[PDB]
Amino acid sequence: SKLPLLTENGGRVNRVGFTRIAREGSIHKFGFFYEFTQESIDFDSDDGLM
Amino acid sequence: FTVMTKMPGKETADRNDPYGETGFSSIKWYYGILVKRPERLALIKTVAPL
Repeated sequence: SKLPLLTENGGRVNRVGFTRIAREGSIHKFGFFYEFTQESIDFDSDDGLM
Repeated sequence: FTVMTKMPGKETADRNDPYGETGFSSIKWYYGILVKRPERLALIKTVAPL
């Protein structure tokens, strides 16, 4: 019932349209840290602690 | 005589017929006469046999 049929006289028949879509995404921020003292390094048994 | 002919195709493709399925041919002209000496035009009116 929706086939674009055409007669020998043509005319303004079977017009169509188009569409488009948009996608999006965003970034975020992360981080963490730790703290220490000089003694916690110098007097510790393991010299490879850091 | 002025003759204008457009055959079906891109020549006749417009907003009213996007497919250009029809053509046409036309003829036109101008005509007129000036009677300078009407008395030199002689006419007899009569009936004619079957």
